[PDB]
Amino acid sequence: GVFEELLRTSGIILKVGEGQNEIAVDQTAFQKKLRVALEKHPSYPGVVNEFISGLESHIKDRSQFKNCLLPCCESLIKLLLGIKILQPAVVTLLLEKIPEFFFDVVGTFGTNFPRLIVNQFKWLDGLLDSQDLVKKLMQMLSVSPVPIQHDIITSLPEILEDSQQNEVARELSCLLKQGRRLTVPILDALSRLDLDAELLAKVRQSAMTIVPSVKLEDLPVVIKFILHNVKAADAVEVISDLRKSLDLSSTSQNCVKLLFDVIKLAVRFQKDVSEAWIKAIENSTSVSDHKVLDLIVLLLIHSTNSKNRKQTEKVLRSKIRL
Amino acid sequence: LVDLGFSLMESYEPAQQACKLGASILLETFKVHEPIRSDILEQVLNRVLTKAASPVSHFIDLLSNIVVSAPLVLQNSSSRVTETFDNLSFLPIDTVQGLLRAVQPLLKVSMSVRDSLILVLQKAIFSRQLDARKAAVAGFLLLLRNFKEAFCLEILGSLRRCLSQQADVRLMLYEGFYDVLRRNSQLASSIMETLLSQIKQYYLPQQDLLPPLKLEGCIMAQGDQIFLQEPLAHLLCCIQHCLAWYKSTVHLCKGAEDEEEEEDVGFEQNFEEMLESVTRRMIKSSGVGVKNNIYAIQVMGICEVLIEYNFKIGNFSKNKFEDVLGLFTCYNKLSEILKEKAGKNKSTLGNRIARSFLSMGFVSTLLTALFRDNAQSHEESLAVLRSSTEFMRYAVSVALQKVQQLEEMGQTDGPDGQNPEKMFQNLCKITRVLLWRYTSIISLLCLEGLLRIFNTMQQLYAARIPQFLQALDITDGEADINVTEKAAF
Repeated sequence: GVFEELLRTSGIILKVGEGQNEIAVDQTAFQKKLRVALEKHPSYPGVVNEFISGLESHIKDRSQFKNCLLPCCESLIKLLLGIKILQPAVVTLLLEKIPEFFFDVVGTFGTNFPRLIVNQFKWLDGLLDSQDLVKKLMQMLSVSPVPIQHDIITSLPEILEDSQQNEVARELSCLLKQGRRLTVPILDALSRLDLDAELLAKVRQSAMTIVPSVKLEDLPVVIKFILHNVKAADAVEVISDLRKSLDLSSTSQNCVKLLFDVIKLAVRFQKDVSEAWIKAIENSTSVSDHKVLDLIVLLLIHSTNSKNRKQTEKVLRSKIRL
Repeated sequence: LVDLGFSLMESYEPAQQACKLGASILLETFKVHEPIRSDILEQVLNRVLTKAASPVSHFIDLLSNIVVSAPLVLQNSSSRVTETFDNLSFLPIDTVQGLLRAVQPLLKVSMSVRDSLILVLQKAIFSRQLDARKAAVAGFLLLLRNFKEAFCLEILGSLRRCLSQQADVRLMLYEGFYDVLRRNSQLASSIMETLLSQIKQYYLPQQDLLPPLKLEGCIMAQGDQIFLQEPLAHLLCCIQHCLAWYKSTVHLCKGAEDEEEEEDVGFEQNFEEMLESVTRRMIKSSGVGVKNNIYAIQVMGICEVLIEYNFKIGNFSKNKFEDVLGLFTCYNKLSEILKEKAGKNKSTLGNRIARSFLSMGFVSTLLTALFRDNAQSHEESLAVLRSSTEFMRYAVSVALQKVQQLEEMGQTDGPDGQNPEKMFQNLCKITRVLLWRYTSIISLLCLEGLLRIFNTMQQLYAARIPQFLQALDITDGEADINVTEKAAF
């Protein structure tokens, strides 16, 4: 194997066996040395393919995937994609690995190749194509399972470059306009892309539509996002809407409790949630809008944070006598 | 009582004595009667982890002492915390540190504390992630919890992307590079190369450039245009102690790895090359000030980090001493926007004008070798510079000021300069060597550090009056009366 000799003389020692391969050279050394002293190979415009084909001839046995994948500075993949002369040709040999490695029955034993093969890109500092990464990536999210979806949308904050934010968020908001396996993941990944002043209220109003038909547990998560950045003068209407949506309890011992949990964590942690979550039921059920949840909340606010004795009082008095 | 504590020993405001008392009621009540204090601790945590800035001192010390006196008081009861911990991303600049430190007792217990801490912080880094993600990344790293497949070198990378955010993130990643090193054993190549990239952008690469470096000639550490990048001196001061780090700083020789086979090449071959450079080239946003004392202050500290590099790089030989003479000529040349000096009078403040100095044993080595107490064979250079007489009796304000702060504000800033014993031993060596040439011969120096050595050796720390009171005694040092013969002598 001519590629094998080129590698071994390049220094990073053979990685044979299930054990982690050992490359005893300087890291910056091993990279600079190999990526210079390959350039004077005979077909200096024509060796790259003949070698990388050996690379794929080395990409067969899955354990070699691990020793390919595993840590050792970075990985022989995860640094070996630093030589810019290979710098645009590595991602293409790799990123197509995720489909055919997305077939078998994957469980709790560990070797989630779709974990590793897309966990390596994060934190990259020099990689050639700035757009083509996210480009191939989005359609790479085309038809995988729900697990592969959790993966590819999992590392979006770091592996994705910091260029096309509003465009990345553009694909995002409609990828999560109305869905089923994108309340946990895609509902979280909104924190990583520090989106602009524009698409924000779009994200916000796009929130409430999933919420009145949200899933079993994710009312905890949906709740955190609803009041997360809601703070501001533009909150109280946020509270009116939030009240109108949520509005009554069906089960969920842990569910009703945790809903009280989030409501209490926010009940004394944000700035104006005190004035608001009261005010939205505090003048705004002219007709039968008072409900269970909108009453039980009267005590949490009225005996949780000690500034609200006289506050919970006159509210309870009017809305009882009237 | 427990109500008396939580509602006096905070809110009470002698007045300082009153609060000091209230510590007793709350703490003692936590002491004796064993069933009724679990709600005491929960009153405390959220009394002092959600408020305005005054709640650092009283309640912060009280939480420190409570948890610290807590012999595993939460050591199987930590369920208020795991939802306290997330609240912290809006606290002030100083409070987030002390919260981390105080809980640092409890962190040693169980992965249910830590496996949730790491997450409720990590999420901060991908997004806005203010100093708090840093105070925390380093605190977990600069701790034994850092010990123990090692993928957390990831977050070790996460900083390395942080390294360009602002100035503040710059200064932070710097100031703790040392300690993170000093604990850190494997994680050496990374701190090395990471620095090399920050400094590979500094200086004209080819020799013969008119300025080896410029106020805008070193690239930067974090920013560099309108918000100083890593301060040129700072970017280098990290470079210096870290430079001492590979062999003799983090690893004394790194014989196994870091200095193994003259490893210096990687972490500092380019270093030492740049070293001899930044000296030899010493021939030759900031309107007036920031330009001078930060950009050309990178030269101020250029001679700062220089004095270390040269005059500890082997400074028996007369070459490096001639060089130090040069650099101080340059620094004194810089003293044009004002003037500056040494120390020669009472030191209940420090010295007359200044900023950061060299290291923390530097007042020691320089003050006790070229300030008297150093007669021997190779006295040539030590006379040559010894005949400075403007660049020694000005080079003592550095020691007079390191001391006139390093007990006026709690912990004086230099690498390995908080742990109170290593504040101590130096705190005494400076005093003896001040004496034996202010009691054996710009002249009131090693004995106008005396108002200062004393007031801030006794009032800001008393439990050691017997330990250090005898120490001034020539060659010795039982009590104020027991060592009264020493006290009378």
